[PDB]
Amino acid sequence: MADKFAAKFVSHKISRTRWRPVSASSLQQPDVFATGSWDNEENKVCVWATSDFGATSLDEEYQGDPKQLCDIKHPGDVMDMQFLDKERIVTGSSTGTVTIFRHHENNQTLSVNQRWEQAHYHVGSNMRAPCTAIVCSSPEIVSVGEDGRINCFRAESRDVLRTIDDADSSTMHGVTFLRTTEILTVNSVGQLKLWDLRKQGNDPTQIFSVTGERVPLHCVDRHPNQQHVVATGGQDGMLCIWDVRHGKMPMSLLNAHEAEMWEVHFHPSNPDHLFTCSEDGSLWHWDASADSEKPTFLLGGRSTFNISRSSIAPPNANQSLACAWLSTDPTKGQLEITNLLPSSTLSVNSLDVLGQNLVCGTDAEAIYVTRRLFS
Amino acid sequence: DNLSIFESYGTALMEVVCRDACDGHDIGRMLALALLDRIVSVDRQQQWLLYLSNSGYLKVLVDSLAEDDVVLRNLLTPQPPLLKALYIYES
Amino acid sequence: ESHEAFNEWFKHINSPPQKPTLVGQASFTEKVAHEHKEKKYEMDFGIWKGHLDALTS
Amino acid sequence: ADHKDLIHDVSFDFHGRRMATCSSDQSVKVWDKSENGNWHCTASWKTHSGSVWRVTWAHPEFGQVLASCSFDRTAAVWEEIVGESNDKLRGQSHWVKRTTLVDSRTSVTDVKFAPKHMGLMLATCSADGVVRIYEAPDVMNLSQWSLQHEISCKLSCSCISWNPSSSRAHSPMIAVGSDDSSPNIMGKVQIYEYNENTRKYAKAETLMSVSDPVHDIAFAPNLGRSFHILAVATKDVRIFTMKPLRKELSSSGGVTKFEIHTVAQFDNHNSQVWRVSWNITGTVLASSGDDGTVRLWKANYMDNWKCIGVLKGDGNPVGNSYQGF
Amino acid sequence: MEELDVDPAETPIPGLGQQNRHIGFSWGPGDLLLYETLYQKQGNSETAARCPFMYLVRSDEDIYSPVLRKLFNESHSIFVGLQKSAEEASGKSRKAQLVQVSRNYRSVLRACMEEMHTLSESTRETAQKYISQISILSAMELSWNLCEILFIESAPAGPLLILLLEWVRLHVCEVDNIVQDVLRSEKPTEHEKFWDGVTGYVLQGRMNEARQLLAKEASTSASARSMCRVLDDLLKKMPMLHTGGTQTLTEFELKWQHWREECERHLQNGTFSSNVHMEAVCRVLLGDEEVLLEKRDLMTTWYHFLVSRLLFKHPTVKPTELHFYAQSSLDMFLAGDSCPEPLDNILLAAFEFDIHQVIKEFSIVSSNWWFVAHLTDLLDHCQLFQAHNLYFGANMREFLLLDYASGLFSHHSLWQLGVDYFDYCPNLGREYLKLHMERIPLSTEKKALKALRICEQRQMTEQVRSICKTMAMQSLCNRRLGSALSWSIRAKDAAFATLISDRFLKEYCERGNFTDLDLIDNLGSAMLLSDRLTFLGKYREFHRMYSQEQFSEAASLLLSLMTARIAPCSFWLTLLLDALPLLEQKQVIFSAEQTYELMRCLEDRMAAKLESTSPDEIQKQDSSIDNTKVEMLRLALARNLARAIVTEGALQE
Amino acid sequence: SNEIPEPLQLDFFDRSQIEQVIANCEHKNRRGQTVCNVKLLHRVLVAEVNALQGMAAIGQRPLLMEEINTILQYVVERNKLLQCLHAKRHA
Repeated sequence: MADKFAAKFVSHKISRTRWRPVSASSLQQPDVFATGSWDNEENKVCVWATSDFGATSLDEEYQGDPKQLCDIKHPGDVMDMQFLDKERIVTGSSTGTVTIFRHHENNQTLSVNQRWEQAHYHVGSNMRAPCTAIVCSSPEIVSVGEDGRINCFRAESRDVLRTIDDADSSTMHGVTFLRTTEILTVNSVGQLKLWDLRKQGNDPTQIFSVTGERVPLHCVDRHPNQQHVVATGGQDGMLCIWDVRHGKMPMSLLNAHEAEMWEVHFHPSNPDHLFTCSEDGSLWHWDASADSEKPTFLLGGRSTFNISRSSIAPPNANQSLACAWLSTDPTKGQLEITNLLPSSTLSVNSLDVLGQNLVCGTDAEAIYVTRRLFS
Repeated sequence: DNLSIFESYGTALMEVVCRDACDGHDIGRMLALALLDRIVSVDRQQQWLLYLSNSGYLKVLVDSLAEDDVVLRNLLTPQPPLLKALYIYES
Repeated sequence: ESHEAFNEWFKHINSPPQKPTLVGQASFTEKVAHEHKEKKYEMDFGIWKGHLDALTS
Repeated sequence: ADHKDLIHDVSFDFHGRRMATCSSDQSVKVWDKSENGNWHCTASWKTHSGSVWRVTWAHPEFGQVLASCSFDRTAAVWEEIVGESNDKLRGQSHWVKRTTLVDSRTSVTDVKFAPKHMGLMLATCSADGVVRIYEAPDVMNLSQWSLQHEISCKLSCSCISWNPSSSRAHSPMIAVGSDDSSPNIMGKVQIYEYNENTRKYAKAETLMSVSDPVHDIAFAPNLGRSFHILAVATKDVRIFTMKPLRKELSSSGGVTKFEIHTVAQFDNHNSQVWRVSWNITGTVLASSGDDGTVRLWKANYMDNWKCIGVLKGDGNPVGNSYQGF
Repeated sequence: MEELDVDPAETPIPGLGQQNRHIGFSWGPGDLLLYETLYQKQGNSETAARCPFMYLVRSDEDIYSPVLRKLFNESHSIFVGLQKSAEEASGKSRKAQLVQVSRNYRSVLRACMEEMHTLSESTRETAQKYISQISILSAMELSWNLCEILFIESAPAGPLLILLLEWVRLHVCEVDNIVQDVLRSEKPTEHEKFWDGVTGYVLQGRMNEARQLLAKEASTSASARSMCRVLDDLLKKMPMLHTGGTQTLTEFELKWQHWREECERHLQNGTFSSNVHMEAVCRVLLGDEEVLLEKRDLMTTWYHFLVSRLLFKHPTVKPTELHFYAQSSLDMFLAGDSCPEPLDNILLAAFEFDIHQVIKEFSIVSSNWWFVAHLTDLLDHCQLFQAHNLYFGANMREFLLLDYASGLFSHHSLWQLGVDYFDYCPNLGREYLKLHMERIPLSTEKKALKALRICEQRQMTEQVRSICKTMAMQSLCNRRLGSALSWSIRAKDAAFATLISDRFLKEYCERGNFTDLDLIDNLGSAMLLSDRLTFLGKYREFHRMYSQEQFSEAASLLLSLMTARIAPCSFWLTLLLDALPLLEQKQVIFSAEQTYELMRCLEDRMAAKLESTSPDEIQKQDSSIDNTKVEMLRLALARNLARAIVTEGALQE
Repeated sequence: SNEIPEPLQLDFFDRSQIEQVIANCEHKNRRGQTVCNVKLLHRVLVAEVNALQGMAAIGQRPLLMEEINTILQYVVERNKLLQCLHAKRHA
């Protein structure tokens, strides 16, 4: 059952649907994905395979219905995850258990490759906290929790390989990599804090905040083309454009949306594409990095579209753009917004794009997969 | 009627004619100037004057008279170059 | 509305049906490519025929 | 004991993450740069019986493979065999001498792999004035070598070097400088290119104006430039420009029209200039002499090559600077 | 443009004058690694688990300084904006972009110096390095505005001089501190530096505050009150520009001369004289070189000397006389025991207006090339040249882009920038990108992915092939079989496909199970590119179609694959083995001819297997009992052949 | 007319890369234009397609051949639309 999108009803509250990485790979597009269930009776991690719509060469056709290959119990809820490789998945648990599973495309089962039954406790009272955010950078894995501590693990380690402690408890929302050795997080108050993974100890290494326009920040990602460029989604729906590797003050604050920003991700095979979800259930397609190809309808800032080369025009004096660092108002940083879909189902909480392929999960226990209108 | 069609063409057409008269070629400059003169001799609506005033073409044109001065100062010397510069200044 | 529907239906029916597209193969790879072609043809003919029959009904 | 008395050769991996030292101590030490820093002796073992002359490494695009040569008339090929792989635990990686090409009755004078883009070959030169050219027909066996070629150099081999190929019509070549220092032999470097027409090497060039015992030769990276550049460190500093004019379509490897030019000449070392090394683009020069001094070189707005720095190994280097004119 | 001879690119090591060892190095992608080797002497090494010392020799040290990476990041960002603009327009629009981006860069600059001042105030040991960086960057900004004004705007006389004074003041804030120190004194009027601060204000074009202080002086001193009133009146009637639709320099110099005459007449009348300060001021107003040179303290700089000389004798200056005046200013401000300075020569060359020598000078002085590249691209937009280039190779731009980019490449994130630098190299950045992406030691697959898309945008197939092969081999070394599979299908090399397909075949022999079966089922038409995968796919196909009992198509596929003669010797084993259920057919619909070709190929492969073992022998351990199975199976076959033929003959009834 | 050629839909090939090679390899013919000859074209094609791989293409060698031929008629009809133009101009 698909219209412009694979619609899969699994009757399980969808928490995680991430491609067992196949985009930018082989001569075959993604068709294998890993699923993590939340608030379902069997809190579980599954492998699933989706088939191409219609009938193609030697691929046993199929009009739809992606199928589970294997399932395994995950104690507690299943919140955060990253593919350590195609064959290893890293998952957090509410019980303080962080599990890397070695899953198999050969026999279709998951095996407990590694399990940290204990991790991530705030320093000052040594209270346990759940693993709030996770991001893998092979071989390193960087995790944070609402304790405010940071844990750097390796795939094969059983101990906390590196721990950045803190005496100031902070509830974060999302994490990303500034460099190979640098991590950044959003904070539930609109703060972006930086720590050196090679410098350890209590109290945040550095804290920075949105200036003038202040909303709590719920998501962060480094831009693929520029990791120093960082995007953060917030509670209001305001978007901040950053050029940050040591920065403190945002150089673009644009009040875009009026609903909380769950997640926005860069298209990996097209970082000029960005995909955006909202709490109401609506979705948005962005086609721009520092330019404009789509329009935008509620974004702040100045300027739309781009000037063309070749001069056939009256003799004009045109001025270069102003010093954006001299102001704290919505200005350039345009990345466009297109309402390809207003709310259609229950609140969408997770979306992902790998290559020209997109997947997302809703509170309707439904998975929606798209492949066009951006490819 | 044709004045109405001119103004229907509006900014783009007279943009074209202004650029062609300012940087075009001598013969084409004469053609454009004659066209403009006969059109203006019957125009009573002055869209052309308004637009050329708005666009600052007068500014670049008057600043081009500084180049006219220098070229004519060259022309006053013995064995002057060809009369095309004189024709340009005349136009 | 009936005339509009008749025109749509008539253009659709006068559209020739989908073709399986096979010419006698001499190599195994040719049979395999035929396999591909019949996959495509079976989807395309099925969808086109379903819409055709909806229209005519 | 080992490597603590003298270093006979030091070799690095491609792109640079690993190092190794071989000495006259008959043992080899292999060192690995952790990407977190610091150099760690990762293994060491005996490979031959003479003073281990050189080690050269097969491409990482071709495995962690070492090729070592000495005063042994023989050349050993060691492979890194991984104990355990595939997730949990990595077993002790071990060195298996794949085969020793024993083709020598004199000093084994150089060993060097080929560029990979035509396929990877291996060339070994001996003090016999002979070079041997093997390729692996087997793309799966690491002990297989078929000897495609041998050239009798008529001059005792000292240094050999591959010709970079980056064109759909370029066929590779070999330059050879000879440690011979007899003052009656004129031209110590010879040039042999694979004449494709005969499907075998034909001598492309031999260059006069050479009489010194050759210690180092350095090719230009091919790039889009048709012309090529050579640097020579024997006892002097020589640099040559070689423009390909045109070649006979059937005798290309036999006859070559090179506009050959003694373009840069620096005798400033005052000793046996052992070595020349170039930028990764082959655009900055480092030259080493027998006096423990190294000179650094840039070519100017007019391509003119100049000593941009002097470092003493027998003294303290000249100071650093960023304020000239 | 002259010869450029320099010295080593790293700190000399005293231990080299202490030990006399040989030195070795390593060409990295952006660093040269230096180490101590034992030659020129023997014995006494340091190798047990560590190097004696490894040095990361780097001519581009500036990238390893803390705030400087901020500089360089924001620099290339503005660079991106600049080139996005620079391909589209020319003339007045180009000028406006250039001027305002000049302010953008200088804004980032003094921002940087602000944070680095906060650095220097906090740390005193590194305060010296911070001071040196402040000085060099301040010189960068000064020459930056200088070249901006005198080319990027190239404004006529008039606003030229106002901007000259503004730029002088922006670098000279001594006057405010002097005035504050004067206000500190209990008696401001009696202060020696009180009049010096007044002169500072009048030099800075601050006549309003100058007259404010002169009012206090006039109120304090009854005799000097008339003097101050006359001076204030003169400063109020400063001649200015005269524009009746176009600014007139003629009336300008005429009224300035008349003003000079009026000052002289005031002094002669005595309402502007009789005081040492007022007489000195009038002499300076008329232009008095020895008084200025005595006041060399309040100027402190020969460019301020030059601007004062022009302001007070030649307010309308031309480039034809700027050089004369600069020469005079330099000579008179260096006539003392003051030796020249490199920046003094830099400014002299800048006033000489020789692009070649000045680019030479900044190439020498600049430890790195962001500044020289920026000024270069700006003057390129300005089009000052006559089609000049390096004549050493490519243009200056490509040179600086390469060096700067390689320096960046030294760093695990900074590599990306060179891509964007060479996004404007028409024919060469491709190959530089090559060179460097075979200098990189890839260990991060995501970085590999970014490089993958980078190559995607310009369709470099061959680099993709190389990198995919290398990473597939890394995967197989880690026994990451599926990952190597992925890299291989990216590489489109069916050789490796078949090679690891043999892994699949023999592991299937060993374990009896389909491996990556999910990957196998859905590969598409690429099967027709690899026979071993062709085998595996047809094998799974058969397992299925038999499992649902389509024996006719089973036989079709089998006959096709045998007459394809697929699979190696140890696997024509299985090819033979496959016929068993067809033997098991207790009811058949196949034609007599079908049975013919079936059995035909059966013994055909039989003889072929006899010879594949050895061309006259067999040596495989399986064959003997397998041969026994051969006899029993052909027994069953022939009996069923009688059965099939009697059925078919009765089928004709 | 205002006719235009049918786009090529090359499956083994990257049309950008083919047209790059075409622009690089076209030569001045004796009709007054820089165009590569059909023979040179086709065997350059065969050479370049053979330059890489060769495992199972053996069976697809037909498809290679018809696609080469089809690109041949593409350039043929490009020429066919071309020659008319100049004699149109003369007429």
